[PDB]
Amino acid sequence: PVPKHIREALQNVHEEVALRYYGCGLVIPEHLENCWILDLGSGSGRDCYVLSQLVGEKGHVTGIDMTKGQVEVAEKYLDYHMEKYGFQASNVTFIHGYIEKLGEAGIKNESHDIVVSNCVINLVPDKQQVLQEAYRVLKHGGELYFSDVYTSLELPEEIRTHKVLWGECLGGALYWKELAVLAQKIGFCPPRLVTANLITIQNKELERVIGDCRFVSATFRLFKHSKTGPTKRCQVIYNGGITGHEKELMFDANFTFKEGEIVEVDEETAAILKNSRFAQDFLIRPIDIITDPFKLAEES
Amino acid sequence: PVPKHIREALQNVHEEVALRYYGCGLVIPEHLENCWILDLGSGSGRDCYVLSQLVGEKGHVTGIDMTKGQVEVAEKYLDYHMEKYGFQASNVTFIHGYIEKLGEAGIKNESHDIVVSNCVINLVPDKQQVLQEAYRVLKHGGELYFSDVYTSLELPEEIRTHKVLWGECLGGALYWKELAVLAQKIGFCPPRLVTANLITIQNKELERVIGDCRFVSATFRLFKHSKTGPTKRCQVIYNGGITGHEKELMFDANFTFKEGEIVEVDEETAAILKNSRFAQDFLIRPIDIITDPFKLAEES
Amino acid sequence: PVPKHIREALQNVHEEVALRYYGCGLVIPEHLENCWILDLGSGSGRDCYVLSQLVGEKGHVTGIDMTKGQVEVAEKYLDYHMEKYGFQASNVTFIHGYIEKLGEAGIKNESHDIVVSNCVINLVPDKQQVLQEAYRVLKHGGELYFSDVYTSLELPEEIRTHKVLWGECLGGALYWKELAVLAQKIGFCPPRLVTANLITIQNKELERVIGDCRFVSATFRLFKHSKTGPTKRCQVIYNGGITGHEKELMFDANFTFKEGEIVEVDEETAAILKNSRFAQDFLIRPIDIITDPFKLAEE
Amino acid sequence: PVPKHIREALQNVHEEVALRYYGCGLVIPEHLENCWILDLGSGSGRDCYVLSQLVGEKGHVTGIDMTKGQVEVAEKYLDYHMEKYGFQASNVTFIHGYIEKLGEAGIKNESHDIVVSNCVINLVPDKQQVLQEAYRVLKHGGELYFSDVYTSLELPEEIRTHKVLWGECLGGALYWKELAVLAQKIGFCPPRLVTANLITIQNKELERVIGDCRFVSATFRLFKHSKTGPTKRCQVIYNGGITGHEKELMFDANFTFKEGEIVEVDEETAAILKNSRFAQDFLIRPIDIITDPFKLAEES
Repeated sequence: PVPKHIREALQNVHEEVALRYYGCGLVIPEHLENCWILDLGSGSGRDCYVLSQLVGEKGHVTGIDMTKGQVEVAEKYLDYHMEKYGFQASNVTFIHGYIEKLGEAGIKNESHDIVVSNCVINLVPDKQQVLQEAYRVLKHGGELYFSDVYTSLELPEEIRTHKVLWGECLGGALYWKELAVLAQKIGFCPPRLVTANLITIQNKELERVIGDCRFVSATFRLFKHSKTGPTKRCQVIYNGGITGHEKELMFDANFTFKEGEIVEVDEETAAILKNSRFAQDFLIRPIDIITDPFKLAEES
Repeated sequence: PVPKHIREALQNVHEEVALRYYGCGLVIPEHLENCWILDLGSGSGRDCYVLSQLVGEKGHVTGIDMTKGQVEVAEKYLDYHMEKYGFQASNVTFIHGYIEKLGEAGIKNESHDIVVSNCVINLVPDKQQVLQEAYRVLKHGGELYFSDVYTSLELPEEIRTHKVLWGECLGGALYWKELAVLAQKIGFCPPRLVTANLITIQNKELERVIGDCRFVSATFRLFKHSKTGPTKRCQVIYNGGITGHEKELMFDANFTFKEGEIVEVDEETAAILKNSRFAQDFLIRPIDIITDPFKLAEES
Repeated sequence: PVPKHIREALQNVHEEVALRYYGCGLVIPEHLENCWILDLGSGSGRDCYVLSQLVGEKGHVTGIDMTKGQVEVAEKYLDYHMEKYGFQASNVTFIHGYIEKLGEAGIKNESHDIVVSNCVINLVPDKQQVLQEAYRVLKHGGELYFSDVYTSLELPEEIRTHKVLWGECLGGALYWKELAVLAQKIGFCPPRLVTANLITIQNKELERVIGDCRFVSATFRLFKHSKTGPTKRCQVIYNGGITGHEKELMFDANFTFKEGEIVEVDEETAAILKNSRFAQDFLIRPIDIITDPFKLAEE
Repeated sequence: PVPKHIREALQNVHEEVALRYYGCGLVIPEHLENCWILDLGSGSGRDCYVLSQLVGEKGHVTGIDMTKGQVEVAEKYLDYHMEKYGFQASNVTFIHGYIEKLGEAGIKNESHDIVVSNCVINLVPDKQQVLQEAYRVLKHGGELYFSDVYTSLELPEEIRTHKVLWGECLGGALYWKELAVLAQKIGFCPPRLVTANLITIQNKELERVIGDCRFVSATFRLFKHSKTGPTKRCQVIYNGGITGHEKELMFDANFTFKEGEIVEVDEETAAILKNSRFAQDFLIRPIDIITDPFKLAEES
């Protein structure tokens, strides 16, 4: 259920901007205030104008789109939305750039707390290069938070190069076990699976070509942090004050943290909570795991 | 049949320049006025001096040649042709540079509406790198428009490295199915096959080495554009005012658009016509496909 | 046995700094005075503040850490340690940078006599790129001097990508024969094996996954130098005045050089001693080899 | 037989410089006057001080060495040799740099007529990268002129990585058929084999490891030029005035050009003679080939 403050931030984008929106919906994590957020694939501007309010004036939203005309349209509405939001200065910059070349875009290393994306981004050929660029621009303790399509089996290249597959936007889908490998080699913590929904294939020829392989739309959090010291298992208590998730914080599909409850967490979950922006939101004292997005999706 | 205005632009290059022309003939698309056109392999200057007239003074022609002496000769004749054409300032720039390194040449991203080439360019070892540079320098809705040699079968490397093959300028030829793969991975729309002529092999040793493989000279349009929104199937009417193609526009080997006729077109053809410079030339309302250049050439 | 001057340099780092130390211990070569030393993975600052004293004010220590907060903490204590050491100006610089990109860090080519590392560095995926950057920043005759984990057999990628393996910090371990290959292709002399200790595997799933493969922690010196001329076999005499190794210099596991003794050495060892900073420490006149770290550790 | 002017240029290097020479001997092409010559692996300076005289003051010698101390020694003697040679200013520059990174060395594209090397250069792991840098810094019509070790058979990787092989400086040797492949892909004309001498192996273990494979030391000219137009087969007459090769010019092992004789040459040889600096030395009118260095060496 879309928390109210997000619903209302949506209602407050200029209707022209919202009219021009191509996408799958906001894929957006929790606790956004004061953050620097990079929006991969900013399009005509809607998500960034949502985030502008959600991070407030101490925060910043950078949007990057490969289409100069989109960037021009988005920038048309900067002053409108900065006025409507009562902001003395703009907290949103739009860049024309290619997402696998964030450096050429001008985005510095460790400059953003969070990276989110429009689902058009799942239609690169090269996912690894995107993850490397996201990792480079992410601050310590920041997260890549994003939805994409994965496959149940490792498809042969000849099937991934197939015109039918690319016709259904299932081009570039990773075998799901591949995501963790990429994170391991790039420097991310293991992917936190949050949610997963099976994709039904209406296409008859595609039904033939893929075989027993299935497809899933799934959301993962990828955290960037460093091991400054030994970590023990820890207990955490959610203090209950993240906007729109006061009562409980569904962090991933293994951990829902209900306000005030004492939860024991593994070394990595604890490192993530300690090193991220969530640390302000938990009391952390020292002293059945789903990963497979198809089992997750099957169990609804 | 060479449209008159092209014939006459040819007649108007300084006879010295035209004398020094090594090539296969003008491979040149329609509707050139006001465009920025990059000529890969400008040689001594003829094609660029043709294009200078065809785009007019609001337009620009950049030529790039790997041979400094060619560039010097071409530039010798800038003022001659700018006078003859009645242009206030020059609309052509000549660059000494290698075509797989257009960045080092100084050509910016999204700076040219069209990229064409001299057939010497089909004699790179690395076609993909050339296509990546053409994609990068091309504006949104622009086209790479070019002729090259393709093969009917995937030749082994031991045959593509053969000195006989390279002796007939058939070195670097792609297996024709490869072109679409490269476009898919680089960011181009699917190649529009325009025309195709089988190459006869007079060489007896080559007859031996290639076997049942055949070779074709074929022209493709590769468009660069982005998916800002859903596209439906559309109808288009050609308004009939492209210089030299008033009565009808042969866009590719699947679509000839006769003036005033209502043609239903697929989602991609419509995206190309909507996003390119051809949009000015069509009324577009929302409402048997040859790809194989050897089938195309056989049917003449 | 830790030479006294190192022990005392350790005792003289601010207790806060030393408190924050994650690592395997100082892996540090001999004859450090006046040198420029790069510390890969400087952490919160301890090793660099040790080296600051060991190289003295004519020398320099650069530390590089991928974690900006570590760099900030380390730099908090620059003035404390420069005062305590009686140094007119600082001889340590701390950089926030990633070790496989020393160029972007700002470290010039041939700017450092020695490169050492924290064992967290053995947890890169890409060892070769690290070695290329160490070769580039190293002066002629300088050394990469470092400890890491190697394997007795070439593990498949199936197994190196395994979450158990990476869980024990044995991710990224090279098959030991690979080290010399990398040095050959990068420009290093052959690795000098110094010491080696077998790693015991307490993990029961890992016991199953690796099979008959074993793991070793081993220290190698990799020297960078160029062949300006023919080299003969040579004799060398250690003059006996390297701080903390007066009596004898254990150079590697094939050569311990006792003060005053005349030792015949091969062309390669002689080139290294001639072209390095050890040349000041030997008289060099022109006239059974262990390489395998598992044989070394077994003995 | 070493032409006198080379012998005398050697005698005129400061004996200190000549004392410090590690190498295989001058590998140096003909007609050097006024040229820009890059010396890969300049060492302590001897070859460059030879070339300084051979090109004269209108020419230039750049030497590049990976060892800063060598560069310092070489530069110690600049003024000595510039005085002795009666030159108004220095015509040699010494650079500390790595030969596979001539760009970082500061050597511009198309800046040198000729590239020669010290045989230590044959001890890179990466020959192709060296050839790419030599192609890039070479002017149109210039030549890479160099001696190296090649093998009669394609050795497996495990044997090329062998510490015995690398112990005899036979590390990095190419299979001889590989040289032409690299030239084809880089942009060089086919290698001109000039001379070849078999290497005898007096190592017992190496005798075991390589098997039936043999090794040869061989000299090739690699020319860089572009195809500005059709080339016919041609006749050439050597005008007989190249210093030290007045009576005849042994160009390669297929062509010795005796003064005044009329020789018919193939399209490629003619392009090379037309586009190089040798053109001044021939009258060129438009009107049994050894390649295998082991057959060449066997026939002495």
